[PDB]
Amino acid sequence: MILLEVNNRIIEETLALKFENAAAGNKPEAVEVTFADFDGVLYHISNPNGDKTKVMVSISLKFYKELQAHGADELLKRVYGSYLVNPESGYNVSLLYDLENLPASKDSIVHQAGMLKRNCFASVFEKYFQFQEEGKEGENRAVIHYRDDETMYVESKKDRVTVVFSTVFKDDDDVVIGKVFMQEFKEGRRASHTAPQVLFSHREPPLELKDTDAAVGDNIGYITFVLFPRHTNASARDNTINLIHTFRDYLHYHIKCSKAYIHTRMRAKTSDFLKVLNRARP
Amino acid sequence: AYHSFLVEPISCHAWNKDRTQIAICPNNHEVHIYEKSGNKWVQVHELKEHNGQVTGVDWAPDSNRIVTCGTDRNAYVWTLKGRTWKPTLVILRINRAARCVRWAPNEKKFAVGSGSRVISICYFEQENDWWVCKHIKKPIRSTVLSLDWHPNSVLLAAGSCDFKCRIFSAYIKEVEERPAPTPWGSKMPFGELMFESSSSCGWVHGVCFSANGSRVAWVSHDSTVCLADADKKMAVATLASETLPLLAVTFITESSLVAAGHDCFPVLFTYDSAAGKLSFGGRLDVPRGLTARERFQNLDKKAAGLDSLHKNSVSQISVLSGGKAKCSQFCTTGMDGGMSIWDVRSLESALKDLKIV
Amino acid sequence: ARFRKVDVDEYDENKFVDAGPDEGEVDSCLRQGNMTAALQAALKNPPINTKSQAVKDRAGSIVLKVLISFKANDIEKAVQSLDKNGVDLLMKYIYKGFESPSDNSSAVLLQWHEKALAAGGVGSIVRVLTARKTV
Amino acid sequence: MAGRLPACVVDCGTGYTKLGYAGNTEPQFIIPSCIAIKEVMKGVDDLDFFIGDEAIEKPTYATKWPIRHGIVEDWDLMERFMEQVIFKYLRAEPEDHYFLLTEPPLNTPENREYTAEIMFESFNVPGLYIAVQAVLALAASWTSRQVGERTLTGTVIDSGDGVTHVIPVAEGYVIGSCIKHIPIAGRDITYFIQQLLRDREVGIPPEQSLETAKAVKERYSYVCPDLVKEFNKYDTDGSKWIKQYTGINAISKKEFSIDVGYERFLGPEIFFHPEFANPDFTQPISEVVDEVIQNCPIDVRRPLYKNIVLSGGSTMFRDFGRRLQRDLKRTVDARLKLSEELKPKPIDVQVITHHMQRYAVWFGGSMLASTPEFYQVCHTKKDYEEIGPSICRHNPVFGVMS
Amino acid sequence: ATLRPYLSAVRATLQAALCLENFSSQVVERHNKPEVEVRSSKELLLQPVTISRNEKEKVLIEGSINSVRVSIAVKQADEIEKILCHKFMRFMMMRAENFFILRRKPVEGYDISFLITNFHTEQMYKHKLVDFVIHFMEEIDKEISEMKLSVNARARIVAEEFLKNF
Amino acid sequence: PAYHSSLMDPDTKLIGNMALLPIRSQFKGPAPRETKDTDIVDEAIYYFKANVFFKNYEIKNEADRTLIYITLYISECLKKLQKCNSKSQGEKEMYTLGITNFPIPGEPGFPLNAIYAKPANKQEDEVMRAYLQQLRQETGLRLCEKVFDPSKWWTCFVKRQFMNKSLS
Amino acid sequence: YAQGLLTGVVVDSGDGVTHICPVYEGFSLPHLTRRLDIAGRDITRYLIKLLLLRGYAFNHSADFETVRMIKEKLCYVGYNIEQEQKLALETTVLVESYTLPDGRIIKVGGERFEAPEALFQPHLINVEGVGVAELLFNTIQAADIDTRSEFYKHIVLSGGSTMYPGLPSRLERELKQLYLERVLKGDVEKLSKFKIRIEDPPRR
Ligand SMILES: Nc1ncnc2c1ncn2[C@@H]1O[C@H](COP(=O)(O)OP(=O)(O)O)[C@@H](O)[C@H]1O
Ligand SMILES: Nc1ncnc2c1ncn2[C@@H]1O[C@H](COP(=O)(O)OP(=O)(O)O)[C@@H](O)[C@H]1O
Ligand SMILES: [Ca+2]
Repeated sequence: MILLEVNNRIIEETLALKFENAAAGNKPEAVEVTFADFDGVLYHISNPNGDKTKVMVSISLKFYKELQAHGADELLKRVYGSYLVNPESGYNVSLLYDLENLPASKDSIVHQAGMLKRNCFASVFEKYFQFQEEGKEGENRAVIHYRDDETMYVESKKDRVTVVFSTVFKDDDDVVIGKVFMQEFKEGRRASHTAPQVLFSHREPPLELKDTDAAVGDNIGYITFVLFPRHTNASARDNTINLIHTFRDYLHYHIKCSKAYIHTRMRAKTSDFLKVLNRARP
Repeated sequence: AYHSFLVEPISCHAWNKDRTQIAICPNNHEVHIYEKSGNKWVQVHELKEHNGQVTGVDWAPDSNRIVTCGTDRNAYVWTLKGRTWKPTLVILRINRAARCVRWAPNEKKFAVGSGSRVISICYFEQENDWWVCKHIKKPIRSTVLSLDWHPNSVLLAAGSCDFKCRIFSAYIKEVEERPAPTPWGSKMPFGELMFESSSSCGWVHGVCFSANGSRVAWVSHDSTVCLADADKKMAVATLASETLPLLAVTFITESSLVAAGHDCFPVLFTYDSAAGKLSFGGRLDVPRGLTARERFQNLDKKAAGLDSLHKNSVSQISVLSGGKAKCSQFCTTGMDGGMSIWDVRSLESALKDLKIV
Repeated sequence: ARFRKVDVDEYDENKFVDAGPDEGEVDSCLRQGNMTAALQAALKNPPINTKSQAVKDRAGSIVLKVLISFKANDIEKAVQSLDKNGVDLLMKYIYKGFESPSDNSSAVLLQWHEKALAAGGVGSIVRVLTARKTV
Repeated sequence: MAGRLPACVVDCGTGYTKLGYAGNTEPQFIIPSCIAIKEVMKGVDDLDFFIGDEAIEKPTYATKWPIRHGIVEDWDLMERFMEQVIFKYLRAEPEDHYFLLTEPPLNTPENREYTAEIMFESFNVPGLYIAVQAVLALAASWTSRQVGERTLTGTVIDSGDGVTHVIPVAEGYVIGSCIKHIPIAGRDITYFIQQLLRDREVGIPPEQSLETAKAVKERYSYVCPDLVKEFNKYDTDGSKWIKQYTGINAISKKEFSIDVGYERFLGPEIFFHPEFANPDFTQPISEVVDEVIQNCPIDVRRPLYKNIVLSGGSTMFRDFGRRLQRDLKRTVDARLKLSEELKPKPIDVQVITHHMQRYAVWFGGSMLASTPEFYQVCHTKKDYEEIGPSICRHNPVFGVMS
Repeated sequence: ATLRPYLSAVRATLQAALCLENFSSQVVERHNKPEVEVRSSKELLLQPVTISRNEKEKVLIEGSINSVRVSIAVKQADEIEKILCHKFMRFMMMRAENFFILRRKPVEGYDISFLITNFHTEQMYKHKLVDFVIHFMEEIDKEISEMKLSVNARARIVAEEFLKNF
Repeated sequence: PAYHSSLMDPDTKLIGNMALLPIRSQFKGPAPRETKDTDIVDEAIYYFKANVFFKNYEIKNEADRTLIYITLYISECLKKLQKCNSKSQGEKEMYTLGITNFPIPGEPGFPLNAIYAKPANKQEDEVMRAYLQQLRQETGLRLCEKVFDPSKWWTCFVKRQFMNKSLS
Repeated sequence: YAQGLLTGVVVDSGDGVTHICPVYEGFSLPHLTRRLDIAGRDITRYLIKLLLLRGYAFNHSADFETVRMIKEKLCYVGYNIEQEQKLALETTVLVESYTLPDGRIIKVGGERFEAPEALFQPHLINVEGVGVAELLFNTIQAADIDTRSEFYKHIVLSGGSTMYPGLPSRLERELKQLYLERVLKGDVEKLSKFKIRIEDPPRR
């Protein structure tokens, strides 16, 4: 697995099992599940008021208000329609499935439910893609604190939309490994001349943000993605979003798997060394 | 002629009067005695008493008593009662590991060098019925690694980690007679320091007295072999080696020494009495014979990468026959667990260039 | 616990207890380009007895200055012009040199080690480790 | 750190791996402990692998089982396995979640360091705790209505597929020197039922003989009190004891139907009568438990008899515990008979059974990792960095006293 | 051009230093300790020597009557090599009990250290240990380079896989 | 453990070390006359399906030896009774196989010669041979009004050997 | 008696208790005699705790004998704890293998000298008072200022818990330290004249 998956398996598999049983005609079993997703996301699937014929799926994001100021509510409503109900206390968005009133094809809803998180992030990107497509420049950028100490900046310009990530490398040595990966992103057009341009700035943020309360420090790194109309138009929009909103975690995921790969190399070499050593015995 | 008794070290060894039995310590708290049966070796005895590793073993030829010392601070005299060896404790009065032990030629006393920076001279009393000892302390500053008695059973040579080779009087007027004068000195009261090497280099791993005792030799960790000549006002000949440190040395004539060590093979040294110079006589273990059987075996076949018999450091060497005046056969034991028997005349034949004495 | 802080061993009564070449003479040879000569002079009267590190680092530098001033292809011959005591002292100096790597001085010093080793054998190195009084 | 995010709980067994978040009653995923790879790695070949079910039938990949006898045998494979457990299934940002992993008793201290080297140095987790399976199984029994006092002193009867273990535990710490293994377990019950079906039923595709056996076992088997009286039931009223099992032929894609009878109670019986199937082992499980408890310290060989707990698929069998308690009590009583004859206070023998037995270990782990105490005993990233992986050698037991 | 000359000097020094023997403690009744570690008897310690290839690469060899300590300064050209080397040396030190001649920690100023005692020279051919140390120095440089190429190769594939999907 | 017989009595008679247990039968033989509703042949048949799986059997009474013999025989009857297409046909197989002379204690072929005492003289040899035959008769006669349905649940054991021994 | 002594101090440590019995040219002196509530059982118990922090959990009752055997075979007294700790943290020379009764092999290192340190630092195992050395010291200093030197140069160990390699050496160093601080008030100058020879008989 190179690219991170977009959908949440716990959600889909939980709803599928319940839908499969409601269709078979079995008495509904109670469901109570708490789980998470990347970036501080907390979920809750349960039976509101103990009614086993109802299954609620709720998501909690510490930064939901910021996404709300950028069309999150409207977008979630277009997608989920009547499945979207008043948010369960402690969460920002709640989907309610009536096991007694399910659609003929329970497939697209199970799929859309699995993308609750992704759909919560969707609007901020759509809003700024639209700006670029309407030549509306000068619009204040979106500032999303997707993690306690990380920030994403979205901004629309005349011919391009930029997404900036201010990420942290808790592990000091993870910065060094990260730079190797960032260098490759930087020269990426050498393999896809049409793909987004990618910049990287070690301790300091891009100059446009040097006047804001942006973070500075040895374990901080800034990555900028420059998206073009071919990526922000109505035809590529969704794929572009599924990719871009996973980037941050994609970078860190690969930094870690890389360290796991080096471990296998170290086991093989240390192992070989032990044989030579033992081979020195009479 | 090499034989492998084991693969771990032979810490120390000792042969009886007839060279019919060899006592070895296999990196243990024990001493195994091997006897030869036909052309094979057979273990006949197993002396278990020490509670630590055995570091020295010496066999008094006529009385047939074996003495041992170990890291357990103890020493034991073994007597053969019928078919089994029985140990008798000898309190050395030391608080550190014993390192070496040698019976005096007269078998009336034995000496133990230890980590207590002292040498314990032990003798028996036929009144209280046990062993006692006097300590030779000054001016020893470190662990005593080796000993060798002078033929008069009084003068005693010692090598220490304080980089010195010394000769002391171990005279015990309760078992022997006032000793006769020697070029080393006329005054030999107990503990008297007769001679002390001059140098602050290398632990002295081994010391040996020539057959008549007028010469003393020792090998140090700084890869030098030395010889002090009492007939030449105790002048000292020194020879610096181009190879690794020697750990054992012995005279094979009044003017020839054979030594071995970390290089893993015996070498010959000769002394020029007139020039007072030590010279490298060459390697003795060199990798087609004179006899039919030999020519056959020595013929090469078709087809531890070391070109020496021993595969690890040789730590001890002893004269098997011919004494130290005209040695004919000598023995080597080492950290590889091997024991090799070398024949002086064979070496002379196979090495036309060899020049002894 | 305060009483265990002091190392009483420091005062035990059973513990063991153990002026350089001519700067001008060397420079004179170097300037005239007589390398071998400069070396033999530099390997003279080493500070084996002075307890001063300054005097020792001085003899070391004079020696190092000569070794570095040598041409790779001329090291052998020079080394072969020394007697055994010379080679031992040389080796002791080559080792002293490794402790002060500079503008590739160790590249040539390794050439010196190679030749010094060929002349004095591993025995000469052993005597560097065994020295109580050294350069 | 005890925060808004629940800890991750991963229980890696020999056959299946249970994973999910602390607090939940069932695992969120239960997958085969296997990883399928391709077979000098370059680029990202190390990432081309699958795990669990996705890894069992993969046409162009070779299926490997990193775990044998409950212990990691291939660390490279275990490490990659964890990558998906975290980033693909749990979907947990590993730096925000404390982790609770499990280990069989007897797992070496070195292995704990190897495990920590992975969790802290590859995945940079903030906290790690390695709990021993048996202890968690004890903690799991605290859910039963039979117990009113929490305790980590008991006898754990763990039976998976390979071997069954009788593990005595005293105050949270397994008494390793007194463990005993039994050459009878899941695979022995399956192979046996296989023969019974062969010597009678026809239609079972010889290629799916094992499948059918393992299926019938966990769908119809159980433990009866008396073999003859039972054989007397199936024969007198066979119309209300003989069940049917229809299955799918592989090649023909056709449903064949066989009868299920005597094997129903004969399968599980081998626990109490090993001689039925194993020519080398003949100790009834009731005897082995007794033996183990008798070998333990005198002062603890009573709290043990009173708290016998079950864990593993092989203990799901209806009446397994009841039969175990009965037999063990007949033994212990018979013995104290010859003492009065040849008046020791009677021995209370109790075998606990509960609803969370299939995944007792993960359940216990999930319940313990969702408490404040868990966060106190876990070793932190900071402690790992300042003291070293040796701190993970010991994991303080908790959950009882307070 | 400077590799072989460097390793040759180091190999010869190792032969000189690896001439050990069993030595019971002189300071502690019935103890046996590696003198180069405890250093409680100055006369048992040999002169520390160094072999350097340049300002960065070097080997410190400390001998004593019954043990030798060997510390190596590994070549680290840039940051990725520095961190790979540190992780690799840490990796081996953690497994020191299996790699019985390794110190659990390097001597201050070095990346990795060995502690070879008389028991080791008694149980293994000393010339094979010397071979191992030299072999070790060469092989770690090679492994570090391969690790470096790996991280770069996987990084390129990772950047493309992501970029090519837009 | 295994299922044992409870028919042993202080007055029960012996033939070798096998219990000469009463059997409600008509066939000729030294078997005593049984007045009760159940005899050793009943027990053997009742406990068969269970006992056949055991490999170890403690002998507690001379009656157990008698029970063990009938048990081992029941299996034999199953061998034949298997390939039979009628209860009446099997009724003749039990008669035919009942008269067939199987080995007895003391002879090679008889498993368990270490457990069963052999006949001490010619009389015992004849009496024991007869008691055994009479048992093989009544047993085989009761085994038919069972195995047949007016059964694979009796045929399945055909491959199982009690104590891993066989009369064949 | 054995050593031909009439007056001296006997330090005795067994499986259950430690006594410091001073004796003057004839018989004991119950007034000076002292006791240390730390001995064999205590060290063995402590080893068990130490091995637990190492990943080996031995039951206190079920395995007591096994851990006792490990103690007798591998434990010893440290001379300079700071130096011992460095050998344990930085190297592996202290690590020894030990085969348990069931065949499993465990590795024992620093705990080898750590368990017996309890004798010198009771607090380590939650016991009050000073260590055996300090106790011995006080016992002697609290006696006839005329028979002191006689005592010091005649200290004799007895009992199973006194066989730990290095014990005699540790005692001496500790006493020398106690003397340098509490009898010479830092005057290192006159330490060399202080005589202490702790007899370690080959028949303890
Ligand atoms: N309900 C059940 N009744 C009896 N046996 C079962 C049941 N469920 C599972 N089993 C058996 O439990 C055993 C589980 O073995 P294993 O694959 O090792 O699982 P795990 O690794 O989780 O312990 C198998 O023999 C399986 O057939
Ligand atoms: N070699 C040894 N090193 C340390 N302790 C030992 C050794 N041998 C025995 N012990 C311990 O000494 C104690 C037994 O000594 P002993 O004097 O017989 O006890 P006691 O005097 O109370 O009967 C036990 O704790 C035993 O484990
Ligand atoms: Ca498990």
